Amino acid sequence: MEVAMVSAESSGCNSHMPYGYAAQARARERERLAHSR
Repeated sequence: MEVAMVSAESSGCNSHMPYGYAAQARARERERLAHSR
């Protein structure tokens, strides 16, 4: 089971980052822990 961590810092212009960028940091960071290749 994972810890209950809720967060939503975005209600105007906080997620101004281009779509896909918020999914490249964790996608590349997950390789350091799930390094299977």
